[PDB]
Amino acid sequence: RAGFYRQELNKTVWEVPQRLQGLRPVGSVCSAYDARLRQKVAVKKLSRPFQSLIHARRTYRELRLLKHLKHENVIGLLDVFTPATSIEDFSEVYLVTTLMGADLNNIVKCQALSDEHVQFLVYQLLRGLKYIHSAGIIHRDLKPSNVAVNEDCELRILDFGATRWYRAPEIMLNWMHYNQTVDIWSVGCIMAELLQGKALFPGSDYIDQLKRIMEVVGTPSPEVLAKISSEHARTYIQSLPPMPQKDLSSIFRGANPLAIDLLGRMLVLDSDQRVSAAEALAHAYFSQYHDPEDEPEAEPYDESVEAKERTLEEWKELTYQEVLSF
Ligand SMILES: Cc1ccc(-n2nc(C(C)(C)C)cc2NC(=O)Nc2ccc(OCCN3CCOCC3)c3ccccc23)cc1
Repeated sequence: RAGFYRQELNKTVWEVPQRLQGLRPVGSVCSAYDARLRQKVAVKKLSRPFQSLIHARRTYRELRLLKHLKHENVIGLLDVFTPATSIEDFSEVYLVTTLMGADLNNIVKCQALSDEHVQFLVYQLLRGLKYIHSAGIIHRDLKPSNVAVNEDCELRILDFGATRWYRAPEIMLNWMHYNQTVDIWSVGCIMAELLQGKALFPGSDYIDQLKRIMEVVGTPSPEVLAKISSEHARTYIQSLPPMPQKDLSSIFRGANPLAIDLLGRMLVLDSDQRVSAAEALAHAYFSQYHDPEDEPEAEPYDESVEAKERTLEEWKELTYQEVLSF
């Protein structure tokens, strides 16, 4: 509280340095202008970050993860702080980034994007995911509202923290050994929505979700169904009647043939045959944007520290160090 000040936004106290002016709650997340940095910034006050062990891990990970990942099309930390002068009164954490404007829903709602815009939006989303995947990280909840877009159509991936719309089958079916391509399914659901201007699989429940996915992508073979689901989850799919595969061209009428082609390589039930984030950029849909040189990978993410049992006070202190060291 040495140069900080207190408000109440979202009916909760917000202690921040005085450089941050004019907090308008977005969602807790608030807008603001930074006086020193002289630009628009967003701020994320973490909810009771050290009340529980899990909160302490999630508080640590988020911080560790945003610091590690540094890419154009990914969220990046401008600043981190606490209103705490010691480890005793360390109870609150605040993360700070650039204001990216709106989410991806706003763009679709307001303006039906051309095939030119769509090319550039998915390009960035893959180029960004290529970075994250290369780090050895999975989003597991890629969706419109976890993707910010600047007015220049600049894109950035984030994790705010329905989902099932853009969720891969094997996650719903509890495969428990799913890899990075779960997100590639999500990208397809997002990209399809960009074209049509409406959700591809707006399932009203768990079953209805699967019934919509099984109509377009069709019924999987018993061989393919056995490698994307637990023994218990299979009875949900077998319950459903036999439904044939639909040709995407008939769905996405008057779409770019290339765009339809790429969706066929993303919306696949077998994860082994889904396209890679890296491969997908090579596709002729992004021929206007693809640059092999300017599509960097990320550094391997060290799990070592996290992959170890510790008490709260250790997560508390470990975090304090990571805050201050920024
Ligand atoms: C426990 C936990 C662990 C990790 C994460 N996590 N994982 C990722 C990956 C997938 C990209 C690596 C990113 C994040 N964390 C985030 O993306 N955090 C945030 C989300 C939404 C926000 O504000 C959104 C509001 N607004 C949108 C428009 O642009 C300005 C911000 C934020 C505002 C300021 C600071 C951080 C924010 C999240 C939680």
